[PDB]
Amino acid sequence: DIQLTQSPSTLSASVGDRVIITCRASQSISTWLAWYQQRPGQAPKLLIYKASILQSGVPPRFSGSGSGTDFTLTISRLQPDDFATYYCQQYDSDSQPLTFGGGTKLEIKRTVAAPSVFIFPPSDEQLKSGTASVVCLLNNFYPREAKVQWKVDNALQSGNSQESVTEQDSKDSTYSLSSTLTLSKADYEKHKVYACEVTQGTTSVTKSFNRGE
Amino acid sequence: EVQLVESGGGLVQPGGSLKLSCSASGFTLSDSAMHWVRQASGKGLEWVGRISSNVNNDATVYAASLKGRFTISRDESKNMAYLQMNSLKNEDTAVYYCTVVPVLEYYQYGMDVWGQGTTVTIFNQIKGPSVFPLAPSSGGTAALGCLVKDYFPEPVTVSWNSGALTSGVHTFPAVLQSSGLYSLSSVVTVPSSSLGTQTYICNVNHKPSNTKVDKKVEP
Amino acid sequence: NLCPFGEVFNATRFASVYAWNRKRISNCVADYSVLYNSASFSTFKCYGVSPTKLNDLCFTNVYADSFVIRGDEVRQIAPGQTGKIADYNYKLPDDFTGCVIAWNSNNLDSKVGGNYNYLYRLFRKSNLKPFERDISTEIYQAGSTPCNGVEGFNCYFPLQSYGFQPTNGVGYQPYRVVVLSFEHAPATVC
Ligand SMILES: *[C@@H]1O[C@H](CO)[C@@H](O)[C@H](O)[C@H]1NC(C)=O
Repeated sequence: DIQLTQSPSTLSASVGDRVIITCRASQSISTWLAWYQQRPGQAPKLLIYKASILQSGVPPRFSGSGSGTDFTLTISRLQPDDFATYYCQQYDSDSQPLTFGGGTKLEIKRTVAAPSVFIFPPSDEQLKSGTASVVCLLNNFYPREAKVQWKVDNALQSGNSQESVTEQDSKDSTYSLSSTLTLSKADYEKHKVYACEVTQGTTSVTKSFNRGE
Repeated sequence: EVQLVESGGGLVQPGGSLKLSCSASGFTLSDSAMHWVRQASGKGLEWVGRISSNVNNDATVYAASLKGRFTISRDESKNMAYLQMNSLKNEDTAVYYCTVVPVLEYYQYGMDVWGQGTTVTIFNQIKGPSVFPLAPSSGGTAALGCLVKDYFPEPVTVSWNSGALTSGVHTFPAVLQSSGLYSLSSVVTVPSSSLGTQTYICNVNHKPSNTKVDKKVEP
Repeated sequence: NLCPFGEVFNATRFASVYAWNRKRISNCVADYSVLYNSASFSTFKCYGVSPTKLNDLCFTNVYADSFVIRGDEVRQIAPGQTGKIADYNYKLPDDFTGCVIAWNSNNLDSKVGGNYNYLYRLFRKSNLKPFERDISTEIYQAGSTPCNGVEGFNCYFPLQSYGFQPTNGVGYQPYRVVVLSFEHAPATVC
């Protein structure tokens, strides 16, 4: 079998910059390599075939090269519609399996944006079921990298929280993150102060609320 | 006007069976080779198998990971291609694509015709979602939403005011909790002056359980 | 390693002209020109490389295309000419470096009432670019009125199935055509 490794897994760039994407193979495949692009919730388009020749209809800004084990996909000029995920595939024989790459998610670069932080106490409806859920919302921030921590009565909590992050917005290009802290109702009524701390670089913002208020 | 339509996906108990059908329109599927490609939620493309042309006697090759559970067939009378699956398990929960690409058959020029995909979901139990309100936190703008907890299997769709409110809405991807059920959040940012006047309703739909929940988020 | 030439020349079931077959040749030592002695091929014309010193050369890569034409279209498998076969089904570049082979298959691809399993494209909106395959069975729009997918007045099916009875002249007889194109790379084919 032959495994394809794409480097890097993800990178960021603005509009109109040259970007390289490398796809390395285990065994030498000669020139049987193809390139794909996949927009969210969409079927992949074929972009490059045989590692060098362009498909009919795709703009000339795309360019591919390589032979043997080293292959490259190049965008001479980035454009808003080319910001999606890319995959490399090898043909290499009519009798042995065919494989895809890990993918290369191409995202935009924008200005640093601070998140609007909100904290959400568990609803009285959920408390009657016996479980409390405290939610933390991080709205419209950039870069995606952030440190979210949970404090209960000024005690650092660990292992009882799950994080979800939205895909990058198509309008203002920012990210949104949710942090859900789950604990038993008996534990929720045992403590008073619940806080959510977000650390981005040299700044850390903490939103909190008092139980029963 | 060359199209590829697939069907047959749905809920499947682990270890069961399912058959998919990729119907060709505008051209004869028997002349070119047909490829089956699957992709899990948020994951990468995974090549499944390939059927050859009728001339090449319909050669079948499958991936090593799919040992003895997958079989590709076709029907020249109906101009359709088939995908057989046995011994199903969670690796197979993915979106399956039928595609006809003539270049991977070592030709020179061709066309990349693809299908729309058919979601195959493997479930052990069916559980409906519980919807709790995220009470507004109120300044100029406030944040409110709905928490969708303890449902299985995927997916759920959240709308606000039956689709009327869409600006400033962020519905997060589901997270698999330790209990094995999925959890999800959906939030919207609205002006704080409209909190007492405008009503806010979230609409959660869970097709596998045929459940639809409408929650009124109020201070 | 011997080459699987019998998988292409001696294949059981053969492709049409609008949907010509394809087979890639690599990683083998190939016995060219030994086929030249066999009496079945009525045409063995080669271009650029003489058909006698084929064994004394090696090429980075080889392409084989197999299909079935009729009679007076064997001269159409060549560079630099026009016609229904050349312009709508299979086109050859002017700078062609390879060979063209065709032989009679009277007892295989022909039946008394007619073998209607072999097709060819007779309608097309543009010419066939060199080395291109057309598979679209979409209805050709011959007039100003849109076809809208129903075939009728000024709306004709693009393909026509070869009539092909063995009792007709050999100008209509089966002629299975095998085309080899010769192009870094490993030892490749020798
Ligand atoms: C096809 O079969 C005949 C009879 O065995 C044989 O002589 C010929 O070499 C075969 N064709 C090829 C290309 O080997």
